[PDB]
Amino acid sequence: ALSKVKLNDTLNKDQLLSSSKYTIQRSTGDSIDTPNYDVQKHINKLCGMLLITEDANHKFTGLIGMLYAMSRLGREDTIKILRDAGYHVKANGVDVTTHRQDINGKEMKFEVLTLASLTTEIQINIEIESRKSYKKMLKEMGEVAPEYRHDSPDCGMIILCIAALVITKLAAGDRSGLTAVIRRANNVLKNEMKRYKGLLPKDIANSFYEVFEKHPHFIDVFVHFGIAQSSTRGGSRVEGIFAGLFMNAYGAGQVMLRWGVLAKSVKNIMLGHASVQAEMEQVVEVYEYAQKLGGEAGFYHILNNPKASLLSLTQFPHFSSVVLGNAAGLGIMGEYRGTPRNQDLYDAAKAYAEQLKENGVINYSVLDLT
Amino acid sequence: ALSKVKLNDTLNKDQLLSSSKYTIQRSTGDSIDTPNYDVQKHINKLCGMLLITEDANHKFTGLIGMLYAMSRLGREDTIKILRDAGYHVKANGVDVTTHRQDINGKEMKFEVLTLASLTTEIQINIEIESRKSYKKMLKEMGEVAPEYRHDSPDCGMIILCIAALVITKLAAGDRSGLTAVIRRANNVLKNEMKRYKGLLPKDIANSFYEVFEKHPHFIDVFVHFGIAQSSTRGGSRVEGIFAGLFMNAYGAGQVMLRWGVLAKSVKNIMLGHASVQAEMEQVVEVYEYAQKLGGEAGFYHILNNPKASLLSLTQFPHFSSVVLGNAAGLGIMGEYRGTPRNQDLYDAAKAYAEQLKENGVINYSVLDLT
RNA sequence: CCCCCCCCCCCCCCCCCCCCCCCCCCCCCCCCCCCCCCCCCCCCCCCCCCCCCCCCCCCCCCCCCCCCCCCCCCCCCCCC
Repeated sequence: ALSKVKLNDTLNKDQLLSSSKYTIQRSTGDSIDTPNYDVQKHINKLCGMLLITEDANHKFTGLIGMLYAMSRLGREDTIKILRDAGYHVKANGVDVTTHRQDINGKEMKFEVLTLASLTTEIQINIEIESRKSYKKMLKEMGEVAPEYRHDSPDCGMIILCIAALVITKLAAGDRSGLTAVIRRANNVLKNEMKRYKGLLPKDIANSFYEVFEKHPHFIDVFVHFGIAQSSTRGGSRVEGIFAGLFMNAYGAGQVMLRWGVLAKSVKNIMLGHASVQAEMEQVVEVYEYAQKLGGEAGFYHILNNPKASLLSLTQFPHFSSVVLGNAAGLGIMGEYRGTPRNQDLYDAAKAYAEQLKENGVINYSVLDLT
Repeated sequence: ALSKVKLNDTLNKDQLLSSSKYTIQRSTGDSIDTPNYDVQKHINKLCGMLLITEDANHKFTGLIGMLYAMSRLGREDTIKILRDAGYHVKANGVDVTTHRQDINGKEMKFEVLTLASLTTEIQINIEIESRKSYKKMLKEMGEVAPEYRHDSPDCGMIILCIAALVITKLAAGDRSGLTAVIRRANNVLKNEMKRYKGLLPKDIANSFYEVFEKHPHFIDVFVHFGIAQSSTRGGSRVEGIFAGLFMNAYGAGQVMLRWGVLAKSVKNIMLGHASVQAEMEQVVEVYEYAQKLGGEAGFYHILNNPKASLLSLTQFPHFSSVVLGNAAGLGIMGEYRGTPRNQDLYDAAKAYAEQLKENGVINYSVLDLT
């Protein structure tokens, strides 16, 4: 029969990669700091010091942010997530030791984490510069409140909030979203910026952009931290910020998949076009594949997953054009750097999409009027 | 087919968070006091001492309130709810020891709980100041009745009654409801304020506001206590008041969800508007998601649950406007700090909603008249 | 290379208390068993017999095209 001549390449390609006999393990490096729950409270203090510091140096805040995320996970878990990702990890412990150094003649004590990635010499400078800003703050308002100080439990998550904004715009993969990351960090997190002088969206976002670029394994650590953080029963409003901002990243690097359902929902006439209908057999395979993966496919582009290319609709020129045209006519895209392969289908879809959104008459058949 | 091009993001996002391989555990601190049933009666006495004290210092009453709630749960259960919430707990026992101290020269005995969070030095001062108010009360009325004294079993729940009022207005998350908490504590719980001089709604509410802010894990303990308290077969009228005041918190931080059903019930014409109907596919998903969760979604904003953002209708500008307008026209909102994204839909919905509530004619078809 | 060790607190015990006590042999009857009839077997009958190797042709496969991605967006706020 002619019904039998078929070949499910999409399912077979997945079967090949899923049943690999051998494994590659990428060079994570010489060592990774794996802090446990006992240090979490010290890192939150370190995160607070950077936040209270006016015009703070956020060169290490991307790294310090990851240390807080790993301390929340705990040494056992964060090692487990690195090994499950596919990395040989040389686990370095993290705890508190008292360092004595004579700054400006007078001998001073400092509680420092003995980290491999972060030197004890730069850790004291974060505390030194924070004490300067603290006494300046204390001189201005007399008594500093619990909100404005570094001891607040939000401090650690406040730094991870803009980390979730950075992870939201990692799909582009060229620090192009930085403008949107800062923009949202002013619309969102506005109360937090009032109570902390050193909440600099541009400076902190670039730090997280740097640490995710330099260390691709830490983006896997943050994503699985964010999912673990979002799996909790309840916390604070700042943790509610992080959870909401983190879930905005879900479905990044695959907007054409969502806009394709929109074109189907609004019933754009150019979907029924002949050349678009020729592709419909294969576009359903990727949508069914997206339905198969489920929640797993959300961070397939944020984490540069090999199977992220399978979710692409760009391989279908005609369907992509009408979907990208529908988005243009409804006026939801811009400045989206996706170009339609078929320009005629794009313009026709844009024209009909503009006609769909016109005027606004009341539909009385929807209501249960007697 | 074009019916297959779909993607249930709401269900897949839940599937991602529900199937997390790893877990985060937040720094609960150095230690938590986990009192058992044997101390419950001592804390009730301590709660009574604060209530009989005229112009009492309710600095520790928020913490003392949590200790009574945890004593009612019992060491085994309160440890279980902290671990299920996602917290590493260092359980400190709570029981009675006799402390001898010479106040004003004369050596005096005091039954004190050896708590970590509460010092033995401040515990005796609660008893000392209560004895002053007790003898002043005894001098005025001669013989103090069972209602006015600290030994009454209601004392512990009376302090937790305004804790339920604080939890009712935690959705705002900025002590803005304090005015309403004091207001309702005067309308309801009025008989209790007559029999206790130290029932200060403003002072006690601020104490619970402080302890929930400083310790986010205790708000999880109180919510699960209130549900466990509400699951009882029956009790006193004060316990009945607490159960009623606690269930008023159910559905906090999601009033737009309830007002949306009201607009559908009253049949506001602006629901059938074109731009509102475009959102109807996605607004049903969140209502069906709210129906899926059931009783679990009640305290999703009180407990700052990551999945609380999923219940938001604010993401839909047009539907939110007509729903917020319907509430304005019926005259049920105010001073609600929610602003409509679409002003024209809000005004049109408000206008029709005002026309719905006019006059009042008798409908004789409703009755079974022969 | 570096480096004594040690250091507190503390007899134990203490009360109350014999046990036992009654009633009661057992058994007793009836009753050998068996008994008859009866060897078994007997016939007929080797089996087999023919025909027949199998195989034989034709034929590498393959060859094109193609990263992906890029937008926007915390939530909440009343009353009871």
